[PDB]
Amino acid sequence: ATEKYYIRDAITKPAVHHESYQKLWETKWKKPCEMGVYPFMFGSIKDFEPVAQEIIKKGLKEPYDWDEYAQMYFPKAEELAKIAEEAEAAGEKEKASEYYLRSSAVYRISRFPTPRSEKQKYAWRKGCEVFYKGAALMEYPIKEVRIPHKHGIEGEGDVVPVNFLLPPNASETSPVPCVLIITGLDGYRTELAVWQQGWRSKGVATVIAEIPGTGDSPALRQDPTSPDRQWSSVLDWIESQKAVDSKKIVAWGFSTGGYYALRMAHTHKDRLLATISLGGGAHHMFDREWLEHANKLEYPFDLSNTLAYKFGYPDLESFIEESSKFSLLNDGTLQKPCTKVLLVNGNDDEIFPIDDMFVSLENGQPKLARMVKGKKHMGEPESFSIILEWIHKLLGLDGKIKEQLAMIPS
Repeated sequence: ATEKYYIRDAITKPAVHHESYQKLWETKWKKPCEMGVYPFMFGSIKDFEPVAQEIIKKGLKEPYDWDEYAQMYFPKAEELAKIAEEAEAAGEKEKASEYYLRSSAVYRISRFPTPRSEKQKYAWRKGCEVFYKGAALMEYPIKEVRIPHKHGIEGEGDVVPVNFLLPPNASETSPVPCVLIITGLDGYRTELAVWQQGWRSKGVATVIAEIPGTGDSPALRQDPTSPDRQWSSVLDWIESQKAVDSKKIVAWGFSTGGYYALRMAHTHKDRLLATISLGGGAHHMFDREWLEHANKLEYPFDLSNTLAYKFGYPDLESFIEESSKFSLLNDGTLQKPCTKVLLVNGNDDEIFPIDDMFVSLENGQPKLARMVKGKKHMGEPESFSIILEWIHKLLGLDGKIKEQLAMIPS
């Protein structure tokens, strides 16, 4: 196991944040919260610090009671929503928008890593409600679209709920590129929404969709082909929006979403100008050895158990027994021709192995790659500059990526 992967014996070193919530907060989450970046986009340290202090006093830690855990966030979430409602009634739209999104952030963290209890499932519905109230009051409002899942089969949901933002003056006469953002294991369309205004400012439409077994994805969790059907429904809908240039659709997968971006470069080659996998996997992410170690590494909670739940399995062992069938190597995806693919990740990733970038480069057509040495999952911050520079060149945008990136921190 310690000899198998690029990061070698790093796989056997438990991360301190698994000891307690206090360690998660102090060593991992307080800093991104203060800076207003993932997983705290649209959030404020003023909102989370009081909640953190109360959770730390209770001494909460793995194994978490997700109902007990989620409830700690609700008083603050509700407080922010009431301030938003009062601002809206008073006509203070900018203030109303801010506090609805701050409320959505508190609900979001309450149901991290994924809704696995009734209060977390409640937090997902409440978070979406206040997110879309805040989004509606943005200068350039972001809309929910319930895309008909026309490619759905028996047991699948009837809609693919997405975020949609179309730049002003976009039309069938003057159509715009579209970045299709594919979200991750924990961050859903209410989180990656933080990218949409930046793209709008550069004359680019955005659609944000969740991967199977997360958010409101209608896809069968255990069926490796369920994403294929979902993207057929989503791309049919984008094609029907004549203000979008269907020859300029770029799919950007974040995290776990990277697997789906890489997969759809093959399954939907002729409908996508390019796909990007940022911190994605392909094959070794489904290994027993990888999954049996990743619960205790850089991921804030239990990565492997969360992954198992998202793939529709009642426990990790049941997932590991079957996980090989999701491999893009094993199922033959990587032998197929692909559209333009860009692979970016930190070499030292302890969520998905850099070894899967190698597997991706070992099969089918050549793919663009940037490895980020000495960085873990997503290879930030340089990964964002690499990807924006490449998309700006691909779509002939203004190339002003610093201006776009500056809009991300809340």
